[PDB]
Formats: sequence, structure tokens, C-alpha cells
Amino acid sequence: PKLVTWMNNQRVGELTKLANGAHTFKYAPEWLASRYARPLSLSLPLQRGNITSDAVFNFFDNLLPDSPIVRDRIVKRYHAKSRQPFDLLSEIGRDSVGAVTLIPEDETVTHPIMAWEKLTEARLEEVLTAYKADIPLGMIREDFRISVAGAQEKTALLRIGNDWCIPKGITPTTHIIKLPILSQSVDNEYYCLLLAKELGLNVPDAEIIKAGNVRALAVERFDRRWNARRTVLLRLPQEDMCQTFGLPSSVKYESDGGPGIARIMAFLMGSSEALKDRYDFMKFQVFQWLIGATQGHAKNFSVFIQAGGSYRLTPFYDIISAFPVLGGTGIHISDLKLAMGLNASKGKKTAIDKIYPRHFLATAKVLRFPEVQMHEILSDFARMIPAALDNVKTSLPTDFPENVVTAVESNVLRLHGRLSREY
Amino acid sequence: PKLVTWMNNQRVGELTKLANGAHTFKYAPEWLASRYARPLSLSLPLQRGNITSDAVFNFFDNLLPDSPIVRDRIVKRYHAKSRQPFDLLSEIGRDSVGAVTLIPEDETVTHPIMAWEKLTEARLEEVLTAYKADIPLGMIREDFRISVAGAQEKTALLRIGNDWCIPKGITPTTHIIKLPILSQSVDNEYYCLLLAKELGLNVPDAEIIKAGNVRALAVERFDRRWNARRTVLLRLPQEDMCQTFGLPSSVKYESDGGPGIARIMAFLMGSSEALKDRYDFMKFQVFQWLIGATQGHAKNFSVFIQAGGSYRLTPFYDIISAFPVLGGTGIHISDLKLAMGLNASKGKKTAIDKIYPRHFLATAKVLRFPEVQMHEILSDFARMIPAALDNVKTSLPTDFPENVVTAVESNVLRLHGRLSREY
Amino acid sequence: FQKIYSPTQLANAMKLVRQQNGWTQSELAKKIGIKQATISNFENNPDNTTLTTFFKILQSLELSMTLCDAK
Amino acid sequence: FQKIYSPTQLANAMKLVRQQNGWTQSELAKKIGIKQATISNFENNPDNTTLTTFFKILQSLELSMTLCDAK
DNA sequence: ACTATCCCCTTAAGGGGATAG
DNA sequence: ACTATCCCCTTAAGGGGATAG
Ligand SMILES: Nc1ncnc2c1ncn2[C@@H]1O[C@H](COP(=O)(O)OP(=O)(O)OP(=O)(O)O)[C@@H](O)[C@H]1O
Ligand SMILES: Nc1ncnc2c1ncn2[C@@H]1O[C@H](COP(=O)(O)OP(=O)(O)OP(=O)(O)O)[C@@H](O)[C@H]1O
Repeated sequence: PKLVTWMNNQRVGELTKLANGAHTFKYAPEWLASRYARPLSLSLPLQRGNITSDAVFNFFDNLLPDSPIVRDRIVKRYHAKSRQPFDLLSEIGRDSVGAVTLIPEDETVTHPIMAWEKLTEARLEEVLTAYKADIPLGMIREDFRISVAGAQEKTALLRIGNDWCIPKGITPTTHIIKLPILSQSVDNEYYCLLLAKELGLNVPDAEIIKAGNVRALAVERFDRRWNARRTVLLRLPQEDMCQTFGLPSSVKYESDGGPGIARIMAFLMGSSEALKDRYDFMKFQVFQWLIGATQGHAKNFSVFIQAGGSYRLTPFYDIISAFPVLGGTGIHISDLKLAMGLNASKGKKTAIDKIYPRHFLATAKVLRFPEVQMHEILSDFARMIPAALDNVKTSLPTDFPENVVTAVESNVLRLHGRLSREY
Repeated sequence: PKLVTWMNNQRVGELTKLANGAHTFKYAPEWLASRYARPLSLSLPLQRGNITSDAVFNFFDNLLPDSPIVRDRIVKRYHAKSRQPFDLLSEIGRDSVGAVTLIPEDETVTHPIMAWEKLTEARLEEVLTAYKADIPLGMIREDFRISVAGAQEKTALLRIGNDWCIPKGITPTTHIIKLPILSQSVDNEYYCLLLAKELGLNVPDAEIIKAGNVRALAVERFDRRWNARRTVLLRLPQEDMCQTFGLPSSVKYESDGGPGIARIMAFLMGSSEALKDRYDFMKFQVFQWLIGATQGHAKNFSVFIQAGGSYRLTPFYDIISAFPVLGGTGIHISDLKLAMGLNASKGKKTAIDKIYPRHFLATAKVLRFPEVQMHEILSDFARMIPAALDNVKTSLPTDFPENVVTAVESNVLRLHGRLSREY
Repeated sequence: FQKIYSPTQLANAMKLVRQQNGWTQSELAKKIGIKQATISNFENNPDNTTLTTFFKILQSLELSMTLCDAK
Repeated sequence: FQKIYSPTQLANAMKLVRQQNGWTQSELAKKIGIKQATISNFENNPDNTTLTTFFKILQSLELSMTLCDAK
């Protein structure tokens, strides 16, 4: 059965799975002329025919959870004909990231435009522990077709006024809720997100919800936005750097085949805010360094797909500190590596601990990124880390678990030392 | 004294002649931002400073008559400080071709916007014979500051209703009047212009005026055009292929240094009607062949300078048949050469008589001009020459001198033979 | 209309247009004197492509080009 | 705005703009990682000039580009 | 029928590095 | 102070000519 692709109620095209299991996609002659017209993916540009490239499959496979065990977790409840992308997509295909919406052709069913069943203080706790049993994406055995990409345990939800309401119909969620993996990962992030903001980085706000014997992180979605009259909840098109180059989740890490500093930076010259984005992607590199984050795999960077085929970086998201993991085990700062390597002389340095300011300016020297600009990113960190830290510390809830802050705040300063010692 | 440059009442800038006799030009910060803004010459692009290149001088020198004897003819009446471009330009600088208007800075003098003193049946004859004495451009000793480029004897005039009125003030003329050099050159052209039209070529209409013991050709100007309310007579900006590349009248002929088929054709790829103009410039080449015209020197092709710096070919103009010149003297079709050479194998054929269709397709082969298009220009001439000829013949006035037609019509057919014999 | 900021954005844009008017790389090429390979090249690797090639192709499509502010 | 139909029309256009904002070939070049010679080249021989160079320069001027009909 | 490649050849862009005017 | 050239090096556009899918 065909599968149609709409965006904020606008038929963009429709996905097709042939007999020989070949996934194809074709635009809608109509949408290829719409005011809103823009490619579903920079990797599937508007054209008249049927696209038949892996790029088609890759884009849609990257819409489902990264783990082969979670896939099977989904085929549980909903009797999907397989763990095959198309099938699941046909099942839990309504609230994917960005704004793509997959509805079977043979099924108009104008599902709930803006519906939601308010959760009970228990119900909330229920879904927030569906990972304890065998219920993926917190989709308990009680009208839920939401989708999120990634590897950890999560589930997105709606949030109207002061209630965590379960999305009903094709109603978009507003918050991507996360659960405890690394112990208090809910905390590691909530901290990492505050600090990032405090340093002038583009990151979404994040609030942590408590449900008895469980802690869950609730992040606000930068791919959602109320409309003019606070009537419709619109979904902003977007994609992760994997979809862009049309690669499979498989190559997320630069150490598999995924993209890294260069490719990416090159791609940004084509942004509508190129010179600026181009700059922020770098600043961030150096921040991922300081807090030693280690998930900088393509699938963690997103560009907004605007009309006419434009695009710009989306705020940075999902940042977790790989620091609380030192000491207790053999694991030490010398073992920590940066998802994307910066250049060096011996090849390309990729170890946080062995890394020094000089290494960034080397990279910022090849890629042609204004040396004078890199100097400024180093100088600004060299003198705001301290203040950034404290003005944050004095915010964490009086119950925020303490080593997390210490463990994260202390190594960070060590690393920063190299900076001040120069800038 | 400075010299200002206005176009249809719009200060574009102002020409300056330093002490060391260096001719300079600078735009007006104001005009460099006007709705109408466009370069005075493709050879003097809008920029902030003072232009100091020969290109400045070349553009303005190409506004005055080509003959060093006529220059002196002008310094006669008006006590110009010299035959130096600037000076004359300061004197008879009001009605030049295109739409440039030069008025001394130190002299606003809102001269007659739309004035004209109707000429008497004699007065007309007067100016039409000013070349017999020592009065250039028919500017007799009675408020006249008109300018025309070229080498033969001419003078432009206004034409309101049924009267040949002498332009008064900066009032633009409407017709470029020509006098008898080649005897009845007034006729050679008037014929050549009719035939050109009849074959679907872009050429201005032309009427011949009679003044007793003198015959004068009156051509309509394609660089003039009434405005909305038939109130203002606007001047359309333009320039000849010499000004374009910023070369001196000296190199008008390809056999001096001037431009030829290629350069020109290349330049046309940048037209706003490139693919079309590019085609017509060729068709014409082949026509200049058939009627054996021999004045195809850069200074005979013009592009309109539109807003934002655009440009397109102006209708072809000034076409005289170098045929009536055979027989009587040693002069024979083998002596006749095409101002611009087309390519060949032995180098570049340039002799009408030795030239055959094959030669054009050779040239149309290097310049990459669609062979299929050249085939069509040859085929259309191969079957309209005859009809074109007759439908014309039956028009010439019952007093039109007969060998001109015969002499021109007969050789033409000979040449055409090669065509039909193939297309 | 749509503001383009890259050769790739450009190619896709012009490709669409050619596709839309049912034109072939071969057609346009013959009209403006460039190789049909040159057009195939332009639609997949527009990063390195002479400006001249750009406008000829641009002319064969009967389109123009203007410069506007990136808001 | 003005419709451009040639690399030369283009250069003059962008040259003007740089001149207008009091910018130097050297300034823009340093911001978008290309040689100031590359910019000098672009303003006198734009016929043969990579599209990429085109847009970088285009970005340093803070302008965009769109495609419209040649009426 | 239509587009993507290819061998092959010459002219050159553009980055290094850098000075003449 | 600012832009036009330059020696020098590598990668390549684009035209010829032309076929694999
Ligand atoms: N706040 C958000 N707003 C919009 N899209 C988001 C947001 N958070 C995550 N996403 C989207 O979801 C995808 C995965 O999210 P995220 O990186 O948070 O997952 P994880 O933390 O599940 O990932 P991993 O385990 O691989 O590190 C991204 O590709 C991104 O497009
Ligand atoms: N009908 C016209 N409309 C507009 N401009 C014209 C017209 N006739 C001539 N011109 C302009 O005047 C210039 C010379 O005119 P033309 O070629 O008729 O002179 P000539 O016949 O005096 O030339 P030559 O003696 O060199 O062959 C051209 O450069 C052109 O721009």
C-alpha cells in the first residue's frame, strides 16, 4: 500500500515500496509548485520523476530509532509486517522529527487535528517507565503513533498549560522527553544544557520532570512553533547531517564514514546564514572539547529546510558530559575522544586531553576559517567559563546531585586552564 | 570649465579636462543611485571615483565627426578653443547621438525644452547645401548645436507634422538627414534600406527629401521616442561597437584593429535578447554579402544601453550598396571586400566574389552558432530575394534613377544564385 | 522568488526548470553552443563551473538573474 | 531590481556594491577564506570564475541571488 | 531517447607566497 | 592604503569526439 507524505497538511508526495522491496519516492506535481515547495531532504531534490536512490531509503530509515532491538520493540504492539522501515513508518509514522507525516494512501482518516488526553500523575509515571518492561517510546497498551530518532531511551510529549498531555492523532508533541540511560543522565544533560546557554550557544531550554521512583528530562522542541492565532501547532522542516548527505545512521561517527568538521563546514557555506553558522559550528567544537562531550556524530546536527531549498543550522541539542565517567573505572580523560577530529600535524588529533588551543587554530587554518575569528572564540571562552559556571551552579535545584556538578565543573576548569594561560 | 552630462534631464555626471590636457569623467553620487542608473558606456562602468582611462576620451571623441577636416569646419563659426574633443563638445555638444547632453557647468541656462523654428522651402535648401561652402552639419550662420558621427555629409533635423523645423535649444532632432556624397548616394541607401526591410531586417524607415538642385535623404531615428503624453521627446541611450570596447574611431575597420564577427558575437551573449540578436547579427552578415555593402566597421552597429547596465542590438542602419561602382572604372566585384571577415580555411575569407555559402557555415561553425540556424538563414534568403526585390522595385518613385536599381538588383541576383543552387 | 545561496541550490533550481519545460540537456546545449556533457556536469558538480557557462545555460532556459538582499 | 545577463554585468554590479559599502577586496576575502587576488580577478575577468567563488564573494557582500524571468 | 562518462588536449582558476605602483 | 600582477603548483573546466545503460 502506498504511503503519502504531508507537511503541515500539505501533500509533498508519497513513498512507495515495490515488490522487490525497493523503496521509492516521488514528489506531487502539485507540491513541486507550491508556495512552500522545498525538498523533503537536501538529499532528495525536487524533480519530476520517481527517485530510486538509496538516498530515499536512508532518509526514511534515519526517521526510526537507531537500535535493532528497539525496532523489534515497536513491531511488538502494532502488528507491523516487519521491522522494515516502510512498515513501522506506516504504523508509528505520524509524529516524526522535523515535519514529515506518513499516512497510508488507502486511509484519509482526518485524525485528530489538535487532540490530547491529559495524563494522570500516575499515567505520567507509567509512560516514563515503559522501558522497564517491553514498551518502546513509552507507548503503553492504551492511540499513540509518535517517533523519535537516537539510541537512548526517550519519548516525546505535548504540553498545554500545566499538563503533560498525551498527543492524540497527528497532533505534534512539544517536548522530547528523555529517561535515565551513566546514571543520572537526565541530570548530566540538564546541566550541560544550562551551561551551554550561559556561554551564548544555541541550545533549547530543558526542564526535568520527577515521577516518584523515576526522573525524566523534558526538552523543548525547536522544530515546533505555534501559528499566528495560537490555534495550529506547526512543524518546521529539518533534517540531521546524515540525511543531508544521504548517508545511513551506520556512518554517524567520523570513524565509520560519517562527515566531520570539514565536509560539514563546507556545507555551511551554502547556508542562508553561512558566515554566522559557519562560526558557531566552530565555537561549539571548542565547547564540546571543554565539557568533553562525545556524541558529535552527524546525527546530532540539524539544518532547517526552508522554502526554495534554503537551510541554516538548528540550535545544538542533546549534549551530555562524558566526565562523570572518570575515576570509578579505568576510564580516564586520556580515553576520551572527540566525535569529529580537528586537524593536527601527526594527522588529525582526536583526544581531548592531548588537545591544546594550537590544535584548533591549525584546523581553523586549513578550513580557511578566519584565524582572527578562532582567536576570538578562544578568547571569549578564556574569560567567561568561570562566570558561566557559577551563574549556573547557583541555579541547579537544591536537590541536584552534586558530583555531577563537581565532576563536570572541575575537569572543565582544568581544560580551560590552557585557554586563560594564553588568551 | 567643467562640463556636465545629463540624460533626458538627469545629471549622470560631469566631464573634466585637467591642465595637462587629461580628459576625466566622474559619475554623480546621485545618479549612481537613480532608478534609471546605467553606465554612460559599457566602457565606463558605474564606480565611485574619477575615471582616468583613455576609455573616457575615446567615448567622447567618438561623439564628434570622424574627419579631421570637418572638425576644423566646426571650429569655424563657434570660436572653439581648439579642435580638441572637449572644446567642440562644449560648443556643439547639445544634440549628440544616443542621449548624452553636454552643458558647461558654469551655465545652467534651461535652454528651449521643446522649441523649433519652422524652415522655409528655401531655408531647407539652404542647410541642405551648407557642405558646398564651408558650413559643416548644415549649421548656417543663423541657435544650432547639433552633433552627428560618421564620415559622409549629414545633418539631423526635427520633424513636427508636415514641417522640417530646425531644432531649438536642447530639443532633440528626429531625423538624421543625409546629403549626396558615389553619386546619388541618397538613392543608393533609400533603396538599400527598403530592400533590407522587405527581407525582415531591423532597419529604420527612410524618406528622401527634394530641394531643387539638391537631393537629401531623411532617415527616422531609432534613438528617439515620444513620451507618454506626446509631450516630451525622449532620447534613448546607445553607443556604437567602438565605444563599447572603448576603442578609437581609428580602429573602426577590422583591418586596423577594430572588432569583427567573433568579438562582437561574443559580446552579444550578454544581451538581454542574446540568442535572438546573436542570430540577427549573422543574418545581416550574409545580407551585407548579397548587396555587397562595405561599411561594416564597428562604428556602424549599436546597442541600446538599458537600466542596470543591460543592452541589446539597435536596428541596423546606414547601408549603402558598393555595386553601382563596378564597370565604369577598373573596380570589380573581385575588389569588393566585407568590412568584417568570416572564417575560411586559408585563414579568413574577406572577398564577396570569392565567397560561397560554405564560408559562412565555416564561421558559423567556429563561433558555435547553431549550424541548423545558419542553414535557415541561407534557406530563407535562397527563397525570398526575388520576391523581396520585386515587391520593392514596384515601389521606388517613378523618378528613381534606374541603374542604381539595375546595377544593384542584377549583381545581387548573381550572388544569390549560389544560394538557390543549394538551398 | 527563492533566494539561492550556493551552486548546488542553483543547479537543482535550474534542473527543475529544464525538467519542467520538457527540455533536454542536448536541446539547450545546441542552442547556446556548449557541450551536452557540460550541462550534465553543471547539474551534478556546479561548484566548479565558469560563470559564462552559467549564463549561456541560463539564457537557453530563458531566465535572467538578479541580486537581492538575504533579508 | 536590475536583471543581469553576463559575468561582466555581474562584476560591475558587485564591484559597485563593495565600493558602496567602503569595503576592500582584502576585507571580504579574509572573512570568506579566499585570496584578495581572487577578488581582483573576479572583478576584471569574471568570465572564467568558479560558481563557489561566486557565492562566497556574494556572501561577504551580504547579498543573495534569485532567478527571475527576462520579461 | 536521454543523460552520465570517458580518453584526450589546452588553457586556467585559485591557493601559497609576495611585491610594483 | 589598496588593488593589480607575478612566479609556482595542482587540479580541472570544457571542447573534440563518442559510447555504456
Ligand atoms: N529539542 C529538539 N528539537 C527538535 N529536534 C530534536 C530535538 N531533540 C532531538 N531532536 C531530533 O531527534 C534526533 C535524535 O535526538 P537526540 O540527539 O536527542 O537523541 P539521543 O539523545 O536519542 O541520540 P544518541 O543516543 O544517538 O546520542 C536528532 O536527529 C534531531 O533531529
Ligand atoms: N537612424 C539612426 N538612429 C539612431 N542613431 C543613428 C542613426 N543613423 C545613424 N546613427 C548614429 O550615428 C553614427 C553614424 O551614422 P552613420 O553610420 O549613418 O554615418 P555615415 O553614414 O556618416 O558613416 P560612415 O561615413 O563612417 O560610413 C552611428 O555610430 C550611430 O550611433
